[PDB]
Amino acid sequence: APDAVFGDRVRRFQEFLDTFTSYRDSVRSIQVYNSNNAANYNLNILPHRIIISLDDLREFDRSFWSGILVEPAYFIPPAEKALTDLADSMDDVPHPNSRHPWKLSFKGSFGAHALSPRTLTAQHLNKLVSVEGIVTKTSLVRPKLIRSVHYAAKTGRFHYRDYTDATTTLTTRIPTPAIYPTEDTEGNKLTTEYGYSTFIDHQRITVQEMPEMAPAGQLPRSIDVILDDDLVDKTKPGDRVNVVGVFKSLGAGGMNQSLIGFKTLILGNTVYPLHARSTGVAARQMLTDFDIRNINKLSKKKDIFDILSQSLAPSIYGHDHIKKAILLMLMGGVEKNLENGSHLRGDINILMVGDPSTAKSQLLRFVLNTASLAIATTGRGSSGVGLTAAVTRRLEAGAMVLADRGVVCIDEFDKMTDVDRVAIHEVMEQQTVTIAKAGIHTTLNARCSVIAAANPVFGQYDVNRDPHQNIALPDSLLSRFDLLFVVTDDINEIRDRSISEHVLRTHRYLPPGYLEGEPVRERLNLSLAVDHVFEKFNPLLIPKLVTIPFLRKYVQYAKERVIPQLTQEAINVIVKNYTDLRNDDNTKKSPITARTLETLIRLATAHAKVRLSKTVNKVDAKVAANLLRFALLGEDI
Amino acid sequence: PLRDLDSEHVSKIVRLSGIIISTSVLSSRATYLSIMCRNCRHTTSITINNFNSITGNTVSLPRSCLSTNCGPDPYIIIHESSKFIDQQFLKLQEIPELVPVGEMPRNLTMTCDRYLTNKVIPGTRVTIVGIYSIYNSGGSGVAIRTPYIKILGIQSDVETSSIWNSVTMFTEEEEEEFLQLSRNPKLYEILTNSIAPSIFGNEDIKKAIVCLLMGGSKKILPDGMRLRGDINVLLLGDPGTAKSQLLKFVEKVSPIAVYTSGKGSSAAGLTASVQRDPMTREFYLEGGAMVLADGGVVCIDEFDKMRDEDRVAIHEAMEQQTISIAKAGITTVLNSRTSVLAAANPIYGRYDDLKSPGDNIDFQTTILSRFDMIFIVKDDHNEERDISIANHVINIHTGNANAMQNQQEENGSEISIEKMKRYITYCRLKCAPRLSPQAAEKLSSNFVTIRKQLLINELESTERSSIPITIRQLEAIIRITESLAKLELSPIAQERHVDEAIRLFQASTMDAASQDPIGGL
Amino acid sequence: SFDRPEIYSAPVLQGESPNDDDNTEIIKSFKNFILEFRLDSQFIYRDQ
Amino acid sequence: SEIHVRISDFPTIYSLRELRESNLSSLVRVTGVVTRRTGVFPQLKYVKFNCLKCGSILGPFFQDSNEEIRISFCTNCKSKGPFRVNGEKTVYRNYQRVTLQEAPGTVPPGRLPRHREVILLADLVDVSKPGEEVEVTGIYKNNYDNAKNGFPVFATIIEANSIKRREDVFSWTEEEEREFRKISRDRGIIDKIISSMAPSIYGHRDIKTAVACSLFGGVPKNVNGKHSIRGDINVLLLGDPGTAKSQILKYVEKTAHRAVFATGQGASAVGLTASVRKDPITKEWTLEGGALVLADKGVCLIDEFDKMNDQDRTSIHEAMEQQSISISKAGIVTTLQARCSIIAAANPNGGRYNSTLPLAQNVSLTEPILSR
Ligand SMILES: Nc1ncnc2c1ncn2[C@@H]1O[C@H](COP(=O)(O)OP(=O)(O)OP(O)(O)=S)[C@@H](O)[C@H]1O
Ligand SMILES: Nc1ncnc2c1ncn2[C@@H]1O[C@H](COP(=O)(O)OP(=O)(O)OP(O)(O)=S)[C@@H](O)[C@H]1O
Ligand SMILES: Nc1ncnc2c1ncn2[C@@H]1O[C@H](COP(=O)(O)OP(=O)(O)O)[C@@H](O)[C@H]1O
Ligand SMILES: [Mg+2]
Ligand SMILES: [Mg+2]
Ligand SMILES: [Mg+2]
Ligand SMILES: [Zn+2]
Ligand SMILES: [Zn+2]
Repeated sequence: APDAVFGDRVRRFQEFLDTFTSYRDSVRSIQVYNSNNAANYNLNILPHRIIISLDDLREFDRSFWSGILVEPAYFIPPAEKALTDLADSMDDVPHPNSRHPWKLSFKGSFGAHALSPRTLTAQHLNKLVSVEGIVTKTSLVRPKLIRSVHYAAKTGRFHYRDYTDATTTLTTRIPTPAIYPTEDTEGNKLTTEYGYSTFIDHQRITVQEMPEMAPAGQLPRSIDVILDDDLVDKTKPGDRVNVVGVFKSLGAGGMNQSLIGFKTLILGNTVYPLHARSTGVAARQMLTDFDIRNINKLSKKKDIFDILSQSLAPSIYGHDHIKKAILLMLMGGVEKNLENGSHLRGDINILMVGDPSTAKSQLLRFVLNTASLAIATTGRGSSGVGLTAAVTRRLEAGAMVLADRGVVCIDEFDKMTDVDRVAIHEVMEQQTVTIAKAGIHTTLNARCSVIAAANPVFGQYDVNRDPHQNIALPDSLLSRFDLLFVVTDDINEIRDRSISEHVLRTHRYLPPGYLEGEPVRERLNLSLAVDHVFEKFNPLLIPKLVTIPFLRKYVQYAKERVIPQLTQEAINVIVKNYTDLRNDDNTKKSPITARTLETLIRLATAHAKVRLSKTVNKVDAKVAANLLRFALLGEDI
Repeated sequence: PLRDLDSEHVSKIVRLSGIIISTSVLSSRATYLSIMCRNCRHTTSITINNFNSITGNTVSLPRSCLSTNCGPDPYIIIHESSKFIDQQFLKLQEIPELVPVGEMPRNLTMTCDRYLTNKVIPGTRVTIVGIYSIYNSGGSGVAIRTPYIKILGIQSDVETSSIWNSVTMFTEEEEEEFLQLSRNPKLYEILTNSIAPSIFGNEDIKKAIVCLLMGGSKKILPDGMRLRGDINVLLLGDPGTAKSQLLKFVEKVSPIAVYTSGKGSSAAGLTASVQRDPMTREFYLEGGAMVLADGGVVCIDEFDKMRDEDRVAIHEAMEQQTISIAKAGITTVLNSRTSVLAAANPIYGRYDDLKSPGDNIDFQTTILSRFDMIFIVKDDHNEERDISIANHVINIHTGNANAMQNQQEENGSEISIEKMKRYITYCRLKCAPRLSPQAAEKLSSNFVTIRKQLLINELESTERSSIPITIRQLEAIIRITESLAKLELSPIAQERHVDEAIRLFQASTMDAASQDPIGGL
Repeated sequence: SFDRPEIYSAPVLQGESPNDDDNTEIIKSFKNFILEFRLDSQFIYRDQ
Repeated sequence: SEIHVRISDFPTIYSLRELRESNLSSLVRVTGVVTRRTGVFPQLKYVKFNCLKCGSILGPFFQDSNEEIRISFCTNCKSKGPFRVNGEKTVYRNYQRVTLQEAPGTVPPGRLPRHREVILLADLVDVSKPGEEVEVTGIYKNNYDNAKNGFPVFATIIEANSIKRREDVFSWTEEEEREFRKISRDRGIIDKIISSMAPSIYGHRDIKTAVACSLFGGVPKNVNGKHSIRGDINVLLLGDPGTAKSQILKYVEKTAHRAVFATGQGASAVGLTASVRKDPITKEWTLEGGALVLADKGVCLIDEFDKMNDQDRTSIHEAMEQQSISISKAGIVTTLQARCSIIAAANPNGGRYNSTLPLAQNVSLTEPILSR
C-alpha cells in the first residue's frame, strides 16, 4: 500500500536530482553506453548505480541528508525509487531487447559516521556508516536465487516464483518462506528452467582494522560486509577498503524461542579500494585535459629526461644517474609475448651496492612512496614464503606476487638467504612463481621490477679490491639486475660542503601552512584508487623541478598510453654498444651476457617512453647505452 | 580474592582484583525493540532498561499475539526502529604471582555493558566491582552452576602506556607551570641534573639523555622524503658503568618508553611481530618493542646480542622510523617513530684501549654509523673516583642522604619524574624548532672540518676508521641542536644551541673516534 | 535448485500367491462380477 | 542454616584398589594423594522457583547431591507451565571435585595407581592442594548418568564427609614471636642458622652461609622512584658431579616460603617463562607466569642452570636485570613482577672444575648472567 511519506521523500529526492544536473548526465551516459554496445553486439555493461555526493545533498536539503545518514532504511529506498523513475523517464530510447531498479552509492564527508571496525559500536546500528579497514576474508561469489522459473509440460506453461531474504531490503518485511515450487497448483510436475531463473551475485567480505591504525599488541576488530550483484569482486584480501553501507542488525539474537546477541553486519552500498604504501592496490589518478596538455608540453622539451631525473629526489644530493635509472624503471620497457608462448621481460631491475649513508634506503623509500604500485621488503625480514607465494589447500600471495605489474623495494639485499635467492632468481627473469607444493601446481604472475640496496662485505667499498670480491653475491643473481650501481662515500671538500649545505637547506624547510615552531602533522595518506606543474621548494640552487604528484601523472600517462616500437636506427647503436661491451676489456663492475643486450633494449624503450615517442630513435639507444656504460664502468661520455 | 569466592557471595556485590586476559568483541543487545505479529499487524514495543548483564536472555519475544489465533511466537522484530547497546565479555584471572605452584590459575567470566565496554585491554591489572551471579551451561556434576560477574564498575590501575593512551591535553595551569619552567635560564642544568641523580659522574651521558628525550624536529619534505627527528644514542662500556641503570631511568622518565634486551623480553618481541589470530587465524601485529613504543623511546640493553631477524628491522626503523612488514598475505609499513637508546658491552669484558672501538665489539662495525652519538664509558681505576663512587653508592644504600638531598634539590634545582615526563610531552607536542641560517653555515663548516681531518687521518694509513663521520652524523648534530632549542621552547635554534651540540658531538663519537688508531691523529 | 524426484514401479515377476482377502483380489472379483454376470443372457450390469 | 558433621577416626581404612560394589552406598575411609582440583562451583541447596505465569517465587525446596529438583504445582495460579529456578533468591553451597590417586609408594609392583573422584561440599572446598597425601572419609556411591562398554557399567564417586591430611606452617604466635625475639639475642646465632641449613649435607659451610643469606635476603630500595636496587641475593652453586648441589636445592624448597623449583632440562613442572597458553581440554586461555613470577616474593631454585634454552636464558636474564617479566602474546601486553631471589645449581663446562682456568670459561653461561 502506498505511503504518503514515501512519496513525499521520493518527490524531494526527485527535486534534488533535478537541481544537480550531474546525476541526469551520469544516468544518461550510463544508459547510452549500455544501449550502444547492446546494439553493437546485438565489452561490458555498466551497472545501474549512481555515486551521490552527500555534501551536495546537505547543501540542497539538510534533513534529507541527515535522514539518509541517520535513518537510511526510510530515506534510501525513496531516493532509489526517485532515481529509477528519473532513469525510466529519460529512457526514451530503450536498450535493445519501475523497471530496471537503480541503486545508490554515497560519497563525501560522513562526520561521526566515518568509522573503523573497532569504533563501530551498537549505537551505530541502522545508520549509514563509512568503515575503513583491511580486507582479510573474501567469500566465494555465490549466486542467490531471486526468481525461479519453472515449466509445466502437461499444460505447457511457464510459472515463476520470487524469493526474498532479510538482507535484500533495508526495511524489515514480514518473512514469507515460500517453498521451491516442485509442482503446479493442480498437481502437474514442474521442471526447473535454468537460464530463465534469476540469480544475483552475492559476496560476504570481512573488513578488519588496518594495521597502520590498529592498536599495537591488541586483537583486531572485524566487521562483515555483504555485496550484491555489482560490488562483488571489487576487492581482494589484503586490500585497504572503505565500505559505505547500512550497519544492519539481523535475526532475533536469541529472543525468538527455537544466539548470545544480535547478528550485525554492513549492507554494502559502496566499495572504494584505497591506496596505501606497500599494499597491493595501485594508484589510479585522474588526468584532466590540462594535465595531459602540460605533460605533452613538457615532453616536447629536449631535456625533459633531466627535468624528470632531478625532480625525483631533490632532497638527495647527486645520485643523478641513479635517479635516471629509477625513472626509467618507473617507465620500464615493453614486455614481449611471442605467439609460441615465450616471454621477454620488459621490467628494469636496479641494484645499489654502497657505503653506509649514501642514501640507498632514502632512494628506496622515495620509490616506495612515489611508485604507482610498490611493496617494501627487507632482507631476511621476508623469506621466500614472504616474498613468493605460500600454501595455506589455498594460496596466499607473497611480496613479489602482490607487486605484480609494480615495484619491489628490497633493502638489505645482501642479508638474504640462498633459499630466498633461488626464488628471486626465478622471479627476476621469467617473471613467474611456480609453487608445485602440497598438490598445488600453480604458476603465479610476478611481473615486477626489483630495486634493491646492499652493503659490501667489509661494510666499506674498498677501491683497491675488485667488485666481485666486494659484492659477495652470486654472479647469476647479479646478471638479472639490469643496472648495478656501486656508490662510494669519497670525502672530497667540494661535495662535502655542497652535500652539507643541501642537507641543511632541506632541514630548513617550512610547509606553506605552518608556523616557525609548529610540529608538522603527518597522516597515513589513504589515497582513493580511482595544481601547478613545477615545484616551489627547490633544495638545489639549475633546471626546473616538477612536483611529485605531477611526476606521477606523467609516469602514468607515459606508462599507459605509450608503447614504443624499436627501430633499425636504434638497433644499430644497440648492437654496436653490446658488441663493444662484450668484447672490450675494461674490468667491468658486472658481467656482460645476452641479458645486457636486453637491458640495452629495455632502457632504450623506457627512454622512448619518457619522451612520449611511439618509436625508439637513435638518441634513446645512445642514452640507454650511456647510462649502462656509466653503470658498468663509471664513464661520463 | 578470586580464590576466596564461596557460594555466600552469589547475587551480591563483590570487589575482586585481578588481571584481564581476554576482551571479546562487542555484541549488540536489544534495549528497546519494536515487534509486529506475523498473521496480524499488531505493533508492540519491548523495553529492556535493566537485566542487560546476563549470559542468557531473560526477556524474550512474546509467545502469543498479545492482541487478545496466530500461532506460537508470532512476533518479528522491526530492526530499523529498534535500539541496541554494546556488551563485552572479559576474562579476569588471579594474578599469576599469587598462584599455587602446581595448580591452574583460576579465571572468571565477566560481562559489561554500555559505558563499561572498551574500558580495559587484556593484560590490564584491574579492580572489578560487580555482582557475583550464576548462569547455567565445571564438567560432570549435579545441580552445579557456572559463576560469573556482572560488572558494575572497572578501576584500572597505572598500566602500560601507548601512542593511543596519550592525553595531549594539558590543564590550563599545567601549561603555565611548564612555560614558567621553560624560561628558567638554568633549564639545561636542572634537566641534566634530573637525569638519574643517583648515577654518578656521567654528565655528558645525561646531556645526551636530555637531548634524546627532547629529540630534533621532524621534516616532511614536499617529495614525501621524511627526515627523522628522533635521536639514537649508543653506550659502549665496561661492565658496572651504569649503562643499564641509565636505560631503566630513561624508561621510567619517558612518557612512552619500552625497556628490552637484544633478544627481547621473556615472551615479548623486539620489532613488529605479525602473528596469526588466536581464534580467527587472521594476521595481526602481536607486538614488539619498536611498535609498542612508537612515539617514544626504546632502551635496548645488550644490543650486541641480537638476532638477524631483528637486525635488519631495527636498522630500517632507526633511519626511516618504519618497519616494512611483508609476509604471505599481509604487507604494511608500520610507523616506528621511536628513539633508540642502546647499551652494549665490549667483546672482551673490559674495553681494550689498544684496539679500535670496532673489532672490540661483537656486532658489525657499520652499525656505529646508524647511532647519532656513541659514548665509550671506560672505567677509570683512579682511587679518588673509587672513594667518591663508594661514598655515593653507600649514601644510596640506607644512608638516606641522596633521597633527602634530592628532595631538597627539587626546590629549584631538580624536577620530579612525573613533572619532567609531562614537560617532555609538552615540549614534544608544542615545539619543533628550525635552524638560523648562520647556525646552519657554522654547522656545515664544522662538519667539513671534521670530515677533512678524517680524510687526512685516513690518507696516510691503510685501513678505514672504525667510527666514520658520515652524512648521517651531520644530520645528527642538527637533531641535537634542534633538541637543545626545543628544551627551552625556543622556536629557533641559535648559535649557543649549535655550540652545545658541537660540544656533545666532540664528547661522544669524536672522543670515541679518538681511541681509533685510524680515527686519531 | 532441483526438482522433485519421481517414484514409479513396473511388474516383472509373480509375487506371493494372490490371497483371497487381498483388496486387489477383491477388486478383481468385483470387476469380474460386473463384466461377466449374466441375467437372461444379458450383461445387465455392464449395460447398466 | 545447618551444622555439618565430620566423622573422624573411622576404623576401616580402605585402598582405592580395594573398593568394590560391596562398599557402595556405605561409608569408606580411603587414603591417597590429591592430583587435580576443579575450582569451586555453586550448587543449588534451597531452590526458589519463579512462576512465569504469575511472577510468583515458590518457597525454598531443599535440593541435595542426588539429582536436580523440579516443581510443577503453583499456588497463586496453579500453573504447571515453564517454572524457572530464581538464581537471585536461590541459596547455593560450595562444590568441588578432587581427583584422589593412590600414593605411588603403596601401589603393589607391576600395578598402575588407581584414582577416584571425591566430591567436597560447602565446607571442605580448597583444603587439599595437589600433591598432598590425605585421608578421605566419605560415602562411596554411584555417579548416575553404559553403551561405550557394552555393559550397564556405572562410574563411582566418594562424597567426602571429612577430609584431613595424614602426615599455617610458617605462621607464628605471640609466644613463638617472643621465643624468636629471645633466641635472636643470643650471640653466635648466625653460625647456628648456618649450621641448621642442610642437616644431611656434609660440610659445604660456605654454601650453607650463602643459602642462609639468600633465604633471609636483603631489602629492596627505591631512592625517589628514580633509582631502584634489588633486595635479593642470587646465589650460584658451581660444582662437580656428586657435590650435593641438588640436595641444597631441595632443602631450600623444604624451608623457604614461596619457593618454586625449576630445571634447565627435565621435569617441566614450571617452565621458567611466562606464556599465554590455550588449555586444550577446558577451551580457555591461561596466562602462566614463569617460575620467576610464581616466586614473586620468594626464591626460585634452578637446577641445571648450565644447560638452558635460549628462551629460558633470556627470561632469567631479563628478570634478574629488571625484576619483571614482559609478555606481549595473544593480545595480552603486560609486565608481571618477578622480584625473586635466584639460587642456581650448575655443572662445570666439561665435567670437572679447572682451577687453572677462570670461572668465566669454566662454565657455559657468560659474563652478563654471572655478574647478576
Ligand atoms: N656511577 C655510578 N653511580 C651509581 N651507581 C652506579 C654507578 N655505576 C654503577 N652503579 C651501580 O652498579 C649496579 C650495576 O650497574 P649496571 O647498571 O648493571 O651496569 P652496566 O654497565 O649496565 O652493566 P652490564 O653492562 O649491563 S653487565 C647498579 O645497581 C648501579 O646502581
Ligand atoms: N657433602 C655431601 N654430604 C652428603 N651427601 C653427599 C655429599 N656430596 C655428595 N653427596 C651425595 O652424593 C649424591 C649426589 O647427588 P646430588 O646431590 O644430586 O649431586 P649433584 O651435584 O646434583 O650431581 P649432578 O652434578 O647433578 S650429576 C647424593 O646421593 C648425595 O647425597
Ligand atoms: N648524498 C646524499 N644526499 C643527501 N642526503 C644524504 C646523502 N647521503 C646520505 N644522506 C642522508 O643520510 C641519511 C641516512 O641515509 P640512508 O638512506 O639511511 O643511508 P643508507 O643508504 O646507507 O642506509 C638520510 O637522512 C639522508 O638524507
Ligand atoms: Mg640502508
Ligand atoms: Mg645491565
Ligand atoms: Mg643434580
Ligand atoms: Zn496476531
Ligand atoms: Zn503461577
